[PDB]
Amino acid sequence: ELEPFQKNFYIESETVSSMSEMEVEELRLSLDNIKIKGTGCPKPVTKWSQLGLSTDTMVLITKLHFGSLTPIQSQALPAIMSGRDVIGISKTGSGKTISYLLPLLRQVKAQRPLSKHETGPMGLILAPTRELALQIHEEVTKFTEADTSIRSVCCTGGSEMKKQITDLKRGTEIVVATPGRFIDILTLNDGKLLSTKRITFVVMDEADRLFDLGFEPQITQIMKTVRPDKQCVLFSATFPNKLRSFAVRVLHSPISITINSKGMVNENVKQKFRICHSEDEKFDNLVQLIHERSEFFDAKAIIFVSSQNICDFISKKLLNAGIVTCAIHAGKPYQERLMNLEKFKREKNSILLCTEVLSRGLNVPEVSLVIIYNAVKTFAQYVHTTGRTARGSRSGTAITLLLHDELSGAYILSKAMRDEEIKALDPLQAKELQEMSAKFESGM
Amino acid sequence: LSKGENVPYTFQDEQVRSNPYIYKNHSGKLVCKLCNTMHMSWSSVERHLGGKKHGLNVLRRGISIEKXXXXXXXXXXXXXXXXGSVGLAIQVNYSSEVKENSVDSDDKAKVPPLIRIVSGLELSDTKQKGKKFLVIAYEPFENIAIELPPNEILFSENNDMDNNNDGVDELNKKCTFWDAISKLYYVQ
Amino acid sequence: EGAEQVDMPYWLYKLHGLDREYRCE
RNA sequence: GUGUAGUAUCUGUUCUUUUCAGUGUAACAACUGAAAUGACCUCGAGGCUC
RNA sequence: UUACUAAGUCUCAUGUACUACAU
Repeated sequence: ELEPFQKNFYIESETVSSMSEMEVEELRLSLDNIKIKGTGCPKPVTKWSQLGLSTDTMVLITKLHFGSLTPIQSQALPAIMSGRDVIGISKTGSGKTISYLLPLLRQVKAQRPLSKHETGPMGLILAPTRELALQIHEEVTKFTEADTSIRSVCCTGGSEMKKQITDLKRGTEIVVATPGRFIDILTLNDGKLLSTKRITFVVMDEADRLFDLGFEPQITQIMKTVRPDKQCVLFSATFPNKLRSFAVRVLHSPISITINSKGMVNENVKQKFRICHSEDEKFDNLVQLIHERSEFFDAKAIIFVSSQNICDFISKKLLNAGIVTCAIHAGKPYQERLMNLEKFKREKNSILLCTEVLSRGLNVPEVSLVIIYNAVKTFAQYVHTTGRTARGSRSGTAITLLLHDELSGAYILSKAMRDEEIKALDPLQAKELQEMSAKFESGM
Repeated sequence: LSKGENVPYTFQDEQVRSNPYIYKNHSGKLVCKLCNTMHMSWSSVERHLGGKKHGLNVLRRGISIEKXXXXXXXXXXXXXXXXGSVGLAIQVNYSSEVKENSVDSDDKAKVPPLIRIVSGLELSDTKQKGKKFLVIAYEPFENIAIELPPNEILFSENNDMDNNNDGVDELNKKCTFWDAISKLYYVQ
Repeated sequence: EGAEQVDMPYWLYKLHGLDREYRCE
């Protein structure tokens, strides 16, 4: 008859809870393309203060972690603090450790102390190597140092067992261990020196490595002696089939968090840009682009603009210059939208001229060329506009006509383009891009 | 796995080797001359090299590779008393720029007089003994002594607050003063 | 005040017989 | 030039509950049982310690 | 001038032989 306990310690800050869904999508794209799976994921935070940690802890952390929250921290901290099981896929050095330590500290702190007959622990962190266990435990101590109500003992192989037994004699709220040693300690002396009965929180870090180094049997047996309503988080740089299979076995309604696994834009889309200095030059490029394309002759294009007034203007402009377009926007009667869409889907080598906001929902097949005439200002809009050309192997090209003053636009391009896409273009255009993006970035 | 290196046989009578250790004996097997261990494949050889065994033998092989004018001044003894017991105080006077005018070459000139407690167990004559002397010495002038029958007087207990400039000893810093401007040495 | 800065044979030693400290009298 | 079951032998790797008592052993090893918690002193060692 | 002795157990891999059994 299990003892009930609290796992959700998260109070969403007002500023975060005010965020809309579109805002949250955008924040995830900007944070190195965070991808989530699972139901009910809390919104990412962007500041240590949105987590409701005491001043002590705040001072301590800062001290402990210098600079901005990492993408993994932004998303994993509120999900774990909320008591959810979590799969966190991110590289070593992404700061993942505090992502689980803070919530673990909080959870263990809240539980009643160990009785005079209870060994502990309440929290268990498993690592595949002695070197990682020691590193994790060093972190832990930087927190248990201030607070004498909480101990951690590090239990690994390649190290005296008797030494660690002397520790565990005194009871311990937290254990950091390699799987073999832990199992060895559990079974030792009728399992009377270490109990699993009070473990409510298990973390497995570098989880892919645990299978690599043969620990499936040990970690599987450990999870079998742990209450199944425990909170469990699995952190790993990769997600091999073995881990995927293990998570299904040990987790409930997990939230998976993957940082920039793949590109925000399909890698088969060829992203390009041209930096211009007047609307006129932008228009000169747009025309050169439309003619040039013909020498490579389905093959259709879509010019995206930012407003209905711009769409009308550019439509007339392009007309006066011998180029006929199928123009579309929400200020036009639906009947003529349909006429233009059908004309576009009908006529060979047609050109659609469309507002960026209608891009996600356009009912047309993928195209060979997207010309973004007004650099978009969000990551979400960039994905929807460029995605109009995405088509696995048959993906075409998306090109942005950017103006010298469009700093945020350059920030988006610098974040969504592949490095090798920026290399193949003129090194001065490239250099301006990076300068534009850096200026925007320090602008905040 | 051999990386294209040629390991000559042991009997070929030794081109520099990467490791001048792993050889091939009269037979085809590979051996570590130090470790005297046989290895079937080059992979086993690399396990041997990456193993602690071979390393220990390497360290053992490295260990094998390494293998006075004498002028009596004037003292002024006087029975003192403070609180809570009784102590002695001596006032020793020195020359009045009479002879020290010929020697001023900063040769320990900055060094003040020094005192030490000597047991009479050792004397130039060695006749009688059994008491202590509070000897006081200065470079040019002659040494001076004062008999101390009482086993202990004025032997205080942490007078100052434990500051560590030993000078010569606890005795000197603890209870001496050197009026160098007037040439008067006080001791108590 | 004044602290200014500027600018292995585990089973082998048991087997050897050191499970029980021996003594020469 | 194959497959089923199974065996032996290298080498790599590593040191399993600090102690006590019994079995066991040539002595080990190994096996069998239990378990301190707290305080202090000098350079992991030490206590007619409580 | 260095007065002559080291591997063992476990674990998880590699090296190499082998024994019944079937095409």
